[PDB]
Amino acid sequence: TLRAGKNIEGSGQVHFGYHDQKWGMPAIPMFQLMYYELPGNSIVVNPCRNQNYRLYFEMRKKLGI
Amino acid sequence: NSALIGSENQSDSMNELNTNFSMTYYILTVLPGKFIYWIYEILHTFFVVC
Amino acid sequence: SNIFLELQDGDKTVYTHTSLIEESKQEQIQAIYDKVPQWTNGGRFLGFWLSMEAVNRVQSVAKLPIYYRAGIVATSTLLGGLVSSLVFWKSGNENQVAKLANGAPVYLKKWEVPELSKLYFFLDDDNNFKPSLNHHAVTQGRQYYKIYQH
Amino acid sequence: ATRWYGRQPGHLLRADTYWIPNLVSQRFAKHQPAHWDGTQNMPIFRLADPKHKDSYMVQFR
Amino acid sequence: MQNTTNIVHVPVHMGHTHYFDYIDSFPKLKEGPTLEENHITNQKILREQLISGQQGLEQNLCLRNCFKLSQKRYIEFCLDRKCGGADFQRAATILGYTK
Amino acid sequence: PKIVNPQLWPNPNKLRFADLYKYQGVEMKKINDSIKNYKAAKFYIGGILGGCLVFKFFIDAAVDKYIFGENGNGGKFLEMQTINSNYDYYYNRQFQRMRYLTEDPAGDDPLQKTKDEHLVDLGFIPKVFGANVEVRKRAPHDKYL
Amino acid sequence: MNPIQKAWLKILEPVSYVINEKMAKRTGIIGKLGRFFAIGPREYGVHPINRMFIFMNRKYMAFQAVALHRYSFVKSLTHNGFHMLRVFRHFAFVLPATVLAGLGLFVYWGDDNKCYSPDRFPYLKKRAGDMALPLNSLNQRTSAHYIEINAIYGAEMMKRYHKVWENIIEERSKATDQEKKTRYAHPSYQYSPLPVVSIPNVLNPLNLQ
Ligand SMILES: CCCCCCCCCCCCCCCCCC(=O)OC[C@H](COP(=O)([O-])OCC(O)COP(=O)([O-])OC[C@@H](COC(=O)CCCCCCCCCCCCCCCCC)OC(=O)CCCCCCCCCCCCCCCCC)OC(=O)CCCCCCCCCCCCCCCCC
Ligand SMILES: CCCCCCCCCCCCCCCCCC(=O)OC[C@H](COP(=O)([O-])OCC(O)COP(=O)([O-])OC[C@@H](COC(=O)CCCCCCCCCCCCCCCCC)OC(=O)CCCCCCCCCCCCCCCCC)OC(=O)CCCCCCCCCCCCCCCCC
Ligand SMILES: CCCCCCCCCCCCCCCCCC(=O)OC[C@H](COP(=O)([O-])OCC(O)COP(=O)([O-])OC[C@@H](COC(=O)CCCCCCCCCCCCCCCCC)OC(=O)CCCCCCCCCCCCCCCCC)OC(=O)CCCCCCCCCCCCCCCCC
Ligand SMILES: CCCCCCCCCCCCCCCCCC(=O)OC[C@H](COP(=O)([O-])OCC[N+](C)(C)C)OC(=O)CCCCCCCCCCCCCCCCC
Ligand SMILES: COC1=C(OC)C(=O)C(C/C=C(\C)CC/C=C(\C)CC/C=C(\C)CC/C=C(\C)CC/C=C(\C)CC/C=C(\C)CC/C=C(/C)CCC=C(C)C)=C(C)C1=O
Repeated sequence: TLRAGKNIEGSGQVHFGYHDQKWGMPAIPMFQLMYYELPGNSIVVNPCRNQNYRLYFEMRKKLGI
Repeated sequence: NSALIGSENQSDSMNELNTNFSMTYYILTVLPGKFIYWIYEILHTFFVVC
Repeated sequence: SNIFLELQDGDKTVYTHTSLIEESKQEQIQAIYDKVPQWTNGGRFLGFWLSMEAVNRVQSVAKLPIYYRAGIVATSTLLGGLVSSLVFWKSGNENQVAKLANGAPVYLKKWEVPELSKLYFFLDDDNNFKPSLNHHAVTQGRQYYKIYQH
Repeated sequence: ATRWYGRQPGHLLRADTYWIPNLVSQRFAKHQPAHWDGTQNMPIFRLADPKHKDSYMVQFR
Repeated sequence: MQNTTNIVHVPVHMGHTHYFDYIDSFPKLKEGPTLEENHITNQKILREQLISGQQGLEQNLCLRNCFKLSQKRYIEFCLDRKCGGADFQRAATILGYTK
Repeated sequence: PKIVNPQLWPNPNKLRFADLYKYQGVEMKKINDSIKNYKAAKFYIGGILGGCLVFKFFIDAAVDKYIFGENGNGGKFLEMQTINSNYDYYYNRQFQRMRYLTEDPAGDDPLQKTKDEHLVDLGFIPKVFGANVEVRKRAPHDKYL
Repeated sequence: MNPIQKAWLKILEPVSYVINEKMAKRTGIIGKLGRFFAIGPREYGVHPINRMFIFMNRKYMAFQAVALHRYSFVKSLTHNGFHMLRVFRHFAFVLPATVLAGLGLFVYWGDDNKCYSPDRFPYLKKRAGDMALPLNSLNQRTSAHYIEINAIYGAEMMKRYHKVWENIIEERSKATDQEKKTRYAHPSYQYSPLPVVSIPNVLNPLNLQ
């Protein structure tokens, strides 16, 4: 956020002013069943990317490969 | 913050007028009742889960 | 419906794909290819039943090693399925699919046959975002061989 | 411009064994073919946004 | 000003559920055809386009590639040099850019 | 190999103090027992690697079948499936259009923009325009979301 | 002791002679230095890591034998061998399967070893210098085709511009000062000759082709 152009006074996420806070997940089963941390490995490239390989199969046949 | 020692959370009801409409003698009347119900919730839980 | 067809244009042997045929007829073709195993499995039963009835009731083959008796039933089993497949296709089906392919494009070589579900296309903004094969990386065209007639 | 580009939601997989309701429900789900419509943004999974109806259990912090 | 502040231009409905905050529905959301229906719908367009829309195609692509240039003087040069002496307004009507 | 002894102190007699000289041997004796197992496993490990070398040629052909397919037009590699219902799909699309139409307030700093007080002194008097109150923001086609 | 330590000794045979025979028995700091770096067998030379593996290998292997040594679920179905009523027979092959899967514990450790990582979000944060990125970064991308195709296109066209650039410079050298100042000039310009001066016509200041 600093590199993106937003200077930061203070530190942390315990916002003293008029902002919503997000405390850490309470380490008790009640909240551990409702919530779970975001796994970054589940954010993926859309498989529509693989449909661009259709161009390769067509060019190969056009060139007689 | 009324239970904290040297609180710095001045924006969390520390500098505001905070009254209520509950019974007075809070620590003698209201606060024990909250602990009484607490003991019921946990005794009812132990007896059930056990 | 992903089926490659081999059609006879007189002396030529041409090829096409069901995806190049209207969906109304793809169903009629798929329904035909779905009745083949029931004619194949049905014939294997007869070849297995008739063979078992002969190697046992006929006291000329029953007096033979079990290996010879088992080979006849095994040979008659799959052989009974192949015969059923021929009668199914040759009767009126091999000629029906050709009629269902009337109007479809054909090619001289199987390698030249495209699968419509595998072609690259884009949504043409200049045509109400309709899907188009003439994408901005296209150069010449498709240039199939001919339209099948039957 | 940077904040705007960042709200365009990313793609988050539906597969989830961490939430016990999906751990059970997804055992009975049927994976059907997602036919390509000519785009590179088909949301065939859930979206990486806290307000998405299938991602609200995830903690974005 | 609140950091988690957003201005939305289309209606949204939020879920009134405990411990969760999300958008559960969009007012007046119509479900279009399924992916399998649009697929079949597109296959019909690509099929006719494959059989009946490939003759005289090389010329139209040259016109389309010429009109993607930055300046008009280069478009005219592209048409006269690559498209066999085509006219600007006559080609724009073929491509559908004329009113 | 022989080890150089500074001879600063006399070593204890092996006969009188034998336990002091034992640890070194039992340590090598352990390693030798391990080597007997390494050698005995030459055929088991080799048979696996030989199977990997043979399995390698079948995997090559399956990759081409998976990517190119039957007639070089594409195989199951181009297939993609989903568990989302039709409502879930059109909900996500409208969720994309909503985020395309989700802006933040106040925009950027006007002080980082060209001033009207400066254009005057530069030779151009700007013309003041009114607000366009008749335009409605809408989302583009799905392909651009 | 092990073979690797014996290899050091053969290599350090002359070094052992200098430090032990000569230095170690001198007096002063030269002796303190030799007696400190004396060469021989290692005091406290045991390797705890190697010893740790041996312990966990033996402890985990005894667990494998218990989990893998089970009565068959198949043989208990006929009620004729050793098992008439086994109401939990369907749990017999759970631990064996669990132990066999343990062979992939390290082969599949972490996220990158369970998928093609370049298609996952964490890979991007690593290529940006372990820097946090917006979650939609995998989508806001320019075509890799354009970047590589345009790099070839630009260079292939520069080769054709170099040739045209030569014919223009050549044709302009045979042009009069009047033409090279009136051609491509603004209509409102009135040409006025300049004094003739000697200015060489060098194509490439550096002696290049
Ligand atoms: C010739 C005659 C001369 C004399 C004549 C005149 C004599 C005097 C006449 C009296 C005149 C009126 C007095 C007015 C002045 C009051 C000044 C004052 O400080 O009062 C403050 C006090 C608090 O009021 P406040 O601060 O103004 O707040 C206003 C609202 O309350 C706020 O509203 P709220 O709802 O928010 O408040 C919540 C409410 C909560 O609701 C309640 O009221 C709680 C009630 C639960 C308990 C009720 C049972 C009490 C009695 C049980 C004993 C039974 C024994 C017999 C059982 C027989 C069974 C059939 O109130 C409280 O929380 C109060 C908490 C503070 C009190 C608790 C702690 C007290 C300590 C007790 C220890 C006693 C040990 C002995 C020590 C003696 C010396 C100090 O006022 C009173 O409580 C009045 C008390 C009246 C007495 C009631 C009967 C008591 C009987 C006790 C019998 C045992 C002793 C036997 C003695 C026998 C003698 C013959
Ligand atoms: C890479 C290559 C891969 C190749 C794979 C494909 C090829 C594999 C080949 C597999 C076959 C190899 C074995 C065949 C050679 C056997 C030669 C032989 O010597 O046998 C006679 C031999 C006679 O011994 P013997 O004492 O020395 O004979 C002296 C005298 O002849 C004794 O004098 P006798 O007068 O007492 O005669 C006794 C004789 C009597 O023999 C007979 O009379 C023959 C009667 C057979 C009738 C079977 C048809 C039953 C239905 C008739 C219904 C009609 C009424 C109702 C009609 C309603 C219509 C809706 O005993 C029998 O053999 C009767 C056994 C009955 C077997 C019934 C099995 C029924 C299965 C039904 C499903 C068939 C599915 C076919 C699959 C096709 C599609 C995939 O007995 C045997 O060796 C038994 C062999 C084991 C039986 C094999 C049959 C299958 C058993 C397992 C069940 C599998 C069924 C399929 C289920 C699949 C559905 C999911
Ligand atoms: C060119 C090649 C040349 C080929 C020819 C060469 C021939 C050489 C032969 C070499 C010998 C091969 C070894 C096997 C034959 C040995 C002969 C023998 O007598 O065995 C006795 C032998 C003696 O027992 P043992 O020595 O004391 O101990 C044996 C084991 O250590 C431990 O024994 P265990 O009995 O304790 O283990 C039991 C385990 C054995 O492991 C398995 O087999 C796994 C089974 C999992 C599948 C179970 C399917 C259940 C029914 C499904 C029905 C639908 C089917 C549709 C399938 C569609 C597929 C997409 O199965 C279980 O886990 C039982 C419980 C499973 C859960 C049950 C849940 C049922 C309810 C589910 C309800 C949900 C659906 C409701 C919907 C209702 C709607 C109507 O027992 C064996 O059977 C050994 C088999 C162990 C595996 C060996 C594999 C070696 C590697 C070979 C390659 C892999 C091939 C296998 C592929 C199988 C398909 C995936
Ligand atoms: C294409 C799908 C359909 C295929 C055909 C029908 C398949 C039927 C279901 C197959 C299930 C296979 C997977 C489960 C394995 C069985 C598990 C089990 O518990 O079995 C243990 C049983 C043990 O039986 P048991 O009786 O010995 O001991 C069990 C005793 N109790 C019950 C008390 C514990 O062994 C079997 O596998 C028997 C299953 C027989 C099913 C075969 C059907 C065909 C019959 C033979 C052909 C007869 C043709 C006519 C012959 C005429 C004369 C020659
Ligand atoms: C099969 O049955 C099973 C067992 O046996 C019963 C088990 O014990 C177990 C349990 C597993 C264990 C007890 C093992 C535990 C090990 C774990 C957790 C990982 C251990 C990791 C280490 C000790 C760190 C190793 C670090 C390195 C090797 C890097 C430093 C070394 C470098 C860079 C040298 C370069 C190495 C190579 C080029 C590899 C070539 C191999 C060689 C031997 C060359 C050696 C060369 C020289 C010069 C010594 C299982 C799961 C099992 O299934």
